[PDB]
Amino acid sequence: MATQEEILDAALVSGDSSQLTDSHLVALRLQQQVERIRQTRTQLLDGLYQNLSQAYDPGAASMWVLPANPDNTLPFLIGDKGRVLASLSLEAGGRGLAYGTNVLTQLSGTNAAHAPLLKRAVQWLVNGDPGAATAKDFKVSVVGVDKTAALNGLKSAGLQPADAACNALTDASCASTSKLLVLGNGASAASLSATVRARLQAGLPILFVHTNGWNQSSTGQQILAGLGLQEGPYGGNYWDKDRVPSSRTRTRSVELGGAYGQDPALVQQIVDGSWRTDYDWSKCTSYVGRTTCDDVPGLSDFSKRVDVLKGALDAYNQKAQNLFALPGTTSLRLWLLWADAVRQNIRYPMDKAADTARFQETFVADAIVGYVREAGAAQKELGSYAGQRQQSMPVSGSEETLTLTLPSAQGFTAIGRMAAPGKRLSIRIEDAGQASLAVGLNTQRIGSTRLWNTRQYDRPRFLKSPDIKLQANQSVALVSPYGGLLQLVYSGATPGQTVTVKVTGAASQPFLDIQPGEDSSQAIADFIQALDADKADWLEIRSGSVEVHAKVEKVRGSIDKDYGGDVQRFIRELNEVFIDDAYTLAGFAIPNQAKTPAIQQECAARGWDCDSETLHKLPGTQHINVDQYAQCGGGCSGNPYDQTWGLNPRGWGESHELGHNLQVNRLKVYGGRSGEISNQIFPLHKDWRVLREFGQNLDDTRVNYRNAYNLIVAGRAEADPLAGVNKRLWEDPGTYALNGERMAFYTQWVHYWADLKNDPLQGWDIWTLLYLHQRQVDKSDWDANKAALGYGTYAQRPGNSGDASSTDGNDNLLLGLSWLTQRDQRPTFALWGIRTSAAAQAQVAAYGFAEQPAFFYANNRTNEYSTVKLLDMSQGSPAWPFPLEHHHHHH
Ligand SMILES: [Zn+2]
Repeated sequence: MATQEEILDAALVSGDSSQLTDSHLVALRLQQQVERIRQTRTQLLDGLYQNLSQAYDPGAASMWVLPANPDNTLPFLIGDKGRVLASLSLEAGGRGLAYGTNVLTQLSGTNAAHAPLLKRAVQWLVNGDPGAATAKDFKVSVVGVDKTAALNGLKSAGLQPADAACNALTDASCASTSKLLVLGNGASAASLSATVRARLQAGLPILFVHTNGWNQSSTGQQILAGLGLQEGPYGGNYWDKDRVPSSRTRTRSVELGGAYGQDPALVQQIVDGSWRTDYDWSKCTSYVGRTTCDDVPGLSDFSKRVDVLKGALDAYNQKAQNLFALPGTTSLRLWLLWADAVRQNIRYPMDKAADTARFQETFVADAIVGYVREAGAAQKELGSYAGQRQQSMPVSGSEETLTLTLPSAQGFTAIGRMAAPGKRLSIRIEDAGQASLAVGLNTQRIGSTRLWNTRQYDRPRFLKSPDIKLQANQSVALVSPYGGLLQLVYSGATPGQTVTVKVTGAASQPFLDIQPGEDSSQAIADFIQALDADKADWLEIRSGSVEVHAKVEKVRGSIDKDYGGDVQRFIRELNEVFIDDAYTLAGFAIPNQAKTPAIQQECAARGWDCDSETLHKLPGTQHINVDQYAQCGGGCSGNPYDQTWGLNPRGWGESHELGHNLQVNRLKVYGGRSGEISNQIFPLHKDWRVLREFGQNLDDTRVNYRNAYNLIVAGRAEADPLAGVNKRLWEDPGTYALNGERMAFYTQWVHYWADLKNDPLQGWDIWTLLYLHQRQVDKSDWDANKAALGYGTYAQRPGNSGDASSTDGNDNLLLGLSWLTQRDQRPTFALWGIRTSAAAQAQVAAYGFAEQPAFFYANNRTNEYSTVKLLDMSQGSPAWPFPLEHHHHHH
């Protein structure tokens, strides 16, 4: 029925791009509109400038003042370095001008040359025409900046203003009689932004001067917002000292101001299809399978122009502003609808050489997504991100209420619902306390769109939305073209607080929400049933301080591969063998889980606090993304950390990487030298557990006892035996240097503790105890607790350096280990080439323990401790006591 022309016109009002498919049509309209704006700008600027001097130097002590909506705001003065030093506003049908410094008191000094242009700008403010004289004694209200100095400035520019002698900012009758309001940052008013806007809308011209030099100003920001302008970033003009030179021409300033925050060349390119056919892709590089193209000539400049558009639209997304409910946003509306229209046409996969036109146009459209609206369109093809299930997910007509717990002060947490593609969702938050909140969609890192890899432009570049700010008790309506996992983004929260999320129009992905310390068997059954229905492409799991955001087919693949399709057993292992294993090893205070009897008892014997939230609360969330692609490689560090293989509760990588989140500097030998070592206790512990509890032998050659021994025996023969071992074991700075040999130091203490306790099952408690000890060392009141912690001799809390040249880690390890074992461990530290400070050595001497003579635990397997052998290193070095497993040695 309706033509595309008709669909476009209605879409411009409503934001409803559902039926809009002709991108070329929208693009012609955008071209006309961008040309309207350039014509309107250039006539205004040309009228302002004429052949007057363009010289304007605001100095280092000044601020940049930027436009926002390109249809109604624009630069006035752009320096040679491209910084906007003053801007013009026609917002709300008004007239305003804003400068980054108080130019009015410089019109007889540094900026005498600017005075004639300033007079034309005032004529434009007062009369709407830069060549129309002001009346003699025209009434000017000056508020928030020195009145006499401002009025004298205007006089020295050849104007004849008279003091209005009333306040046109705060008094609406004064406004109606006044010809101009001049504002500075000393102003007082109720609802300053709205008040400025009201005056502007009513037809009072406004001239703002920034009065705080290179300092930012909240009052300044609020005035600018009322004008529809933007305070520049921190530091102002302090570094660049940008200025407009005397040599600047009318033509050039008209061109720069007409072009600012506009891209007619891009719009033409779109309209004509003139996408670049000859990028030199040979200049792309690849790194562990990911191709990037930063050095392809021309490409960065193009990508940065597309970033401008993305940044301009995302500024509205972030503040929860609906462009279609804001008057005079036509250019931006047209960009948004153009990109929605492209999205009806996208087809995957694309390749950077084979499909230059579709690839480049998509590259642009993907950058332009308006989330805050009452209606919109789904992208037709979701490629490697999702498919028909995501597209068809049902949504709730009624409002659902969700209670979320924030585990730390800052981060994000899964809400447990999705936006469905093209479907309006409404959301709000209540009972936030002092937490600052936003909503976001999806968790993908941008490297997981592999668009520069051959034929892998197969999903949107920006699956994760901007963070959309929320206010207590105010609803926001969203439509996403992709659908997505809703996240609650938070800062300034109180660990353990809750937030109430009310949402209407959301879909319900399979979501497993383990309730801390409560029975979960119903939640699991409900999750399994949701998976069985197979109505989603994405699922989430929240289990303790871990949240998993996962493509269903990837998780299904892991369950099918390693669990024979048994979703229950997979979940149990994920919760227990993976997650709980790690958090319990690190000794955190886990709801409704007591410490084991041996840990309980040792904590009482040491008289320690091993249970308070104050000291041992669970840390903030570690997120895991499971997807077809990762930020880097086939999996990548971070938070979230990314992986593409699935999700393996028994995996080495999963626990190694979780282990990074749980590292602490005071348990690292030589700082960064243990940056890939001290986290290894997590996967090692898990493998020890897996071999015992399941009979499966994983990664059984990780701990290189044999070569650690070789290096120790060779090193200790040197004149300085500690330095000799240090050189051989800890000196190499390579990321995974001597990884297996350094790990063997960490396990020494496990075998020692098992022997000391006379219980082969207790060995790993030493690491849980050191963790407990360290968090007290880190946060307990020093004078009151140092004796219990074995730090009696220290006037102050030790340092927390992670540097390889620091002894902070070595020292605390030496003290914790000596104190817990109740033996002086200096001789085994020396054996391993590990130096400690004089302070720490004195503390160990203070304990008055018997030395533990140097010792070394040797094994020819990592996971099976029953064969470990204890070597006395105190008088010499015995021969390595093992053959190699399943090996034929030389006769
Ligand atoms: Zn690592």
